Amino acid sequence: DADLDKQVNTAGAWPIATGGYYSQHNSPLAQINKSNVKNVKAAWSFSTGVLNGHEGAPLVIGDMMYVHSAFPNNTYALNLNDPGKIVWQHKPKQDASTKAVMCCDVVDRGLAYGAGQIVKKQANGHLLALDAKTGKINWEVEVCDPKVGSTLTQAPFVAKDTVLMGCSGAELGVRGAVNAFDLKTGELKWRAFATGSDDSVRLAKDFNSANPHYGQFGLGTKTWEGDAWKIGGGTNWGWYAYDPKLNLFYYGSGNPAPWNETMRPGDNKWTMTIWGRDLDTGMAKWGYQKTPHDEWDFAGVNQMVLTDQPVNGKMTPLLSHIDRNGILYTLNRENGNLIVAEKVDPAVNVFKKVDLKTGTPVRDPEFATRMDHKGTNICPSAMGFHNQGVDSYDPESRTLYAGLNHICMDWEPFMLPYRAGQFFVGATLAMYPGPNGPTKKEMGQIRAFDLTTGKAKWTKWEKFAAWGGTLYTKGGLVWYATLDGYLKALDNKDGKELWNFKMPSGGIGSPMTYSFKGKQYIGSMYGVGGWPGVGLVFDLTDPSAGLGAVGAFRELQNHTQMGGGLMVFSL
Amino acid sequence: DADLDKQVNTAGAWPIATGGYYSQHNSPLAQINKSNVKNVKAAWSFSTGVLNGHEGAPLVIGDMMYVHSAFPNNTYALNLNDPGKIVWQHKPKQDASTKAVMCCDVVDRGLAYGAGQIVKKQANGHLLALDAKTGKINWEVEVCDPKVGSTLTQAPFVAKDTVLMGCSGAELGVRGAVNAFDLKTGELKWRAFATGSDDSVRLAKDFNSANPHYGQFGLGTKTWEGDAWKIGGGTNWGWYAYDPKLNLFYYGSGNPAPWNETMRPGDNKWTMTIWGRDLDTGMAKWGYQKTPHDEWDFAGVNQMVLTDQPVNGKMTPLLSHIDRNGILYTLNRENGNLIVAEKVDPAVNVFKKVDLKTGTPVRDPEFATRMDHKGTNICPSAMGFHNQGVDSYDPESRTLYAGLNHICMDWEPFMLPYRAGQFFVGATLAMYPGPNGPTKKEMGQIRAFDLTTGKAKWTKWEKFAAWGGTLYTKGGLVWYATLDGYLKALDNKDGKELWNFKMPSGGIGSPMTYSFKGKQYIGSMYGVGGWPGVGLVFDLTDPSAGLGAVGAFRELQNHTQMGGGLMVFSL
Amino acid sequence: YDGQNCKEPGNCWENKPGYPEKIAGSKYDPKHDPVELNKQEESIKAMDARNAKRIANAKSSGNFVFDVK
Amino acid sequence: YDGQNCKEPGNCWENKPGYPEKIAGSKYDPKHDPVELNKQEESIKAMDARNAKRIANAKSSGNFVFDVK
Ligand SMILES: O=C(O)c1cc(C(=O)O)c2c(n1)C(=O)C(=O)c1cc(C(=O)O)[nH]c1-2
Ligand SMILES: O=C(O)c1cc(C(=O)O)c2c(n1)C(=O)C(=O)c1cc(C(=O)O)[nH]c1-2
Ligand SMILES: [Ca+2]
Ligand SMILES: [Ca+2]
Repeated sequence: DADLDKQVNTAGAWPIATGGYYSQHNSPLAQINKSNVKNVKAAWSFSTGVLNGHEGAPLVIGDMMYVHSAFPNNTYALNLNDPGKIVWQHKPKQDASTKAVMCCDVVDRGLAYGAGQIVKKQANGHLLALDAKTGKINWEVEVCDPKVGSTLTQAPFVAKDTVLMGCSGAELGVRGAVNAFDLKTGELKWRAFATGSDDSVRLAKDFNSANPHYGQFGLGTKTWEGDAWKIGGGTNWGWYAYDPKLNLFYYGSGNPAPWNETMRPGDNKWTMTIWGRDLDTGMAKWGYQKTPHDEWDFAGVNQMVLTDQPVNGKMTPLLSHIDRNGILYTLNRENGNLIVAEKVDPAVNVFKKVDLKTGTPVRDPEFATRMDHKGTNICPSAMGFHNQGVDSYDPESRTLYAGLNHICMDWEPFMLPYRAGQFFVGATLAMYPGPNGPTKKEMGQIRAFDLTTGKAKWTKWEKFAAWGGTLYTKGGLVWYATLDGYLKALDNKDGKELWNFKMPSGGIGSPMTYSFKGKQYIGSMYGVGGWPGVGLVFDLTDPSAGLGAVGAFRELQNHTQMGGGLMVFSL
Repeated sequence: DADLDKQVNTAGAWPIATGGYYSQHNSPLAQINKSNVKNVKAAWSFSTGVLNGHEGAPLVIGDMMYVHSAFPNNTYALNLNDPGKIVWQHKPKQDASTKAVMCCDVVDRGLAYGAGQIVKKQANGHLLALDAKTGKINWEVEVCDPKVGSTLTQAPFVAKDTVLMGCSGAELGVRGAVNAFDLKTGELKWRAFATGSDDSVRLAKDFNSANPHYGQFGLGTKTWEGDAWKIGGGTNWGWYAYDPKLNLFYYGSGNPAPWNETMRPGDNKWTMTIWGRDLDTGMAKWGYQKTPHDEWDFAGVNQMVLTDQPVNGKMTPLLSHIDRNGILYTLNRENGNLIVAEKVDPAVNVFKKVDLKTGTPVRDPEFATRMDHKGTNICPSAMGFHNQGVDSYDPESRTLYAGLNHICMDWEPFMLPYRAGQFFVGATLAMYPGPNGPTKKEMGQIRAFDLTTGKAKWTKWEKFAAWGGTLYTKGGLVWYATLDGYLKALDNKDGKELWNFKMPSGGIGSPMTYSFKGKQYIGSMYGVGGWPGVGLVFDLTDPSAGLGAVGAFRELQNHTQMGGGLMVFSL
Repeated sequence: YDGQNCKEPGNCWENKPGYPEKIAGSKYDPKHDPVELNKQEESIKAMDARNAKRIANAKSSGNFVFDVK
Repeated sequence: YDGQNCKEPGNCWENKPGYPEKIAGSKYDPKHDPVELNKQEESIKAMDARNAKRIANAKSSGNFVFDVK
């Protein structure tokens, strides 16, 4: 709304989790730069009093900072003039059973802001709007039902007078949908499903008119056998982007359920699709399915980054996205035209390539999955070569600094029944480091990309996956947190490490920045968890436990322990 | 043993929780001083992955640091050359029921070191010796039995080839005793009880020969009615001191059980006693009971500080101690002679004064407790004007910097039966700030004292109780952590605040210091809890809950949340 | 199955060698229970009903209360 | 009761005015169960026995084991 726009245009504020409507996750603040970053020091810290994974990052509105924790989803408001005083706090009362239906740690990616309110959700499916100054609850509504395996983890997204919220739960057969609510009253505007009839999916009359070969009408049911689409997955729990001039918002729908591909023949549309939908009506103008008939859990919910750059000398409104499947996609955000579809790392073998003319991946049968067969050395793994991290873009050098994962896997599916409220996966996995690391043990990479060609400019290897993402600040710095516990700053020119600090625990969120009283501050949550930390957080030892992540991250416990909090830095 | 002595004489090491055998908790390191303290910054941090109160402080042996957490009592070893790697760790498997019999949060005051081993205990009563380099368990024995309400919280104490350990549990009628074990095998050498026959209490033939009026033989049963002494408390869960020349170790025995004074007529010896025992045999040379027939839960387990200062003109071997009852005691540590017994604050009203001639407190009937009567405005409260904090001494100016509490109470007892394994308190309380704070709201004080006269030099008031204690470094600085989350440094001359840092959570341990590669570091645990934090830790709202502490500390949750970790600072 | 053989635009799925074109009646038949499949729809309807009552009440009470029914 | 009236050195307790010199048989009689009172002693006895066994084994076998009987 107008209030949010006011904040967005205020220097030093941080009202949106992704950095702005375009989700470039950057900042023009240049007080801290390459020549003085070595002098950055800790300013203050704050514990949430909760353990488990602490994803996302705080919001800063005016002289107020809003911090969020993992389940039970507590909210703390602090006035920056005195970080030692909690102005107000909201501590939800939720049934502990809610944790049992969450696939990947009890995480929360953050808060949103709009119309003078903090918009927050709870894992148990409630969505609330609280007065930003007092914490008083203006409205509270139900969005998901844990009884059927649906929970809330993603950050809400506010555009104009609408709040976008999507439930999680594809691992439990939850049919995905983006829900739109009125910012002021909480009233349901509309709901757009990922599978089913065209009416339920909400397709515009001119849906994909520019690219008919992507598929148009009736595919939400036709690309499935029988009523399998009813428990077909496609949940969107990642990030959104919005273009005010076109009034289109963008996001990706998740993986189809179950993981056992043999139990769901068909392209399974419209799971793993990049969407361009009208904010007012929710009607899709265009949609591109990245991974037809998923066989690897490449949940297509990753960040959408909007940029305007010249493509072969021609200025074009773009949308870029690095999917779990290891492909970097760049499309015209106006009509969905496919421009770039390149592997982020040569290890990707599930596809030979993505054919730009047919618009579909050329599958390599040797790395497919199927019943009564164990696939091996499949790259990327289900964790993907990119997960929930929020990356940054430097508009001057026109570079995207991506936090990547370099993990591959072995996979064998198995038959299982669907029972509402219970897990519906159907696959046994083993995950391990990819083949390209210097010592073949490295699982993380910070890699700079040109979004118009898909070519990399430089690479920095990390022992563990770069799960949280990166932040770019005009001073020429790429900031990011590591699973092993460090907040680091790199020279954006070559990836050279210029500064670092050992936080209490690994970080799985992306750093943020703000200004207060003329000083630039960098903030980062800490508290390892999420999928990579499941073994550590739940004391698991079986290598195949945690959907196969336990074995791959067994060494993490020798570098960090759980935690939960925020650390702020400045000159 | 000889190994421990080597570490004690190694500049920059920190092998003993209290700073040394004399427990002066100070340091000759002067790199950081009044002129540059403003430049101190955070060096690194480490989360324990556990919540609840984090008391004590880490140990530094050579280039290794050993960190401990609250229940389940985890141990982490780190090499200072790379704080990001955990060399070895010990994570006990304990029954969660253990927490149910712990009175005042599931805290752990620290580890000990001796003969190349880390000596650690577990809340469930186990005492272990682990190889300092590998973490391999050399021996593990049972010391306390939670089934009868006995648990372990205090830090072990090593002197020569003996490990001293005392169980906690007076609030459950546990009969106190100091247990001595062989450092190399863990074999029980002897144990000295706080109540019972002279043989069980282990008294030397010349016990109190210098001060017969303190009482001598047969009082461990005579000052009780019947077998009430069998569940008479007297547990020692505080700190120890040791004089190598005299070969005597000192400590204080706790409060008698139950809290209901009417249920236990008699002086209740030897609870509330300052002891001077031979380390080899455990036989007591002298013993002074500070609070005969306790009526306020003034558990006399506080820190014993040994110093050598001139009294009236002649150098004298002293022992100083600030008890829960609000009296500062200084005695000749060789024979037990009473030299000083002054109130630490004029608000103390339970006693008119302590008569140095009779050696006993002159009780004021107006502030006593008793059945069928509600005592009001009693100072100090059961939390005392001094609790488990470890204070520091500056040998230059001959000043003790004490962390005090300024809390008083209302108290009324009630009848209740004794059942092994269940709480045995029998009193309802209400606590609130003392009457002398600048705004009558302050509950903490950092007060400087001359131990030969008992007079104060300066006072700095704190909103909350100064629970953890203080550290004094030769640079002229008094360091301490607050319950609201700050680590602070004061000018030792006038108490002026020179520096502070906002840690993630309040601190309830005392700071420590060490040197590594020529640099001096300051270390402090963080993670609020202990008795003051019970309301916050267990989400209590009833003001009388938490043995009456919930009401007094109701505002703490507006300044801090739980946490668990270590923060290290340096130039 | 290379993903390049489409019988219709946007529909390029093919059964892998040795697997059935239709799983109904095959050894891979999921045999989904229609009763279980409709659970989500039933949940969303009840949920929407509850929210509608909350909104209406607030719009006609000036005060928003969640526990209302 | 000001604590200054001692019947014997180190024994200065006095019943408060209105309270009994001895509580046995009075309204303040705790009536402690003898068996309940000895539970701690019985606990330590068993505990010491288990430790002795552990120490003995390690001394003869050269290897320390906690679980043993
Ligand atoms: O299908 C779903 O709805 C769903 C939900 C979530 C989530 O909300 O945490 C994750 C996933 N899938 C998933 O595929 C995955 O890789 C993942 C990682 C994490 C995380 O926060 O570390 N969450 C999720
Ligand atoms: O009688 C006992 O054995 C016993 C044990 C403990 C303990 O070990 O924590 C405390 C107390 N009493 C007690 O009196 C008290 O004031 C106290 C405070 C704390 C703390 O760590 O904050 N523990 C204890
Ligand atoms: Ca998924
Ligand atoms: Ca006590």
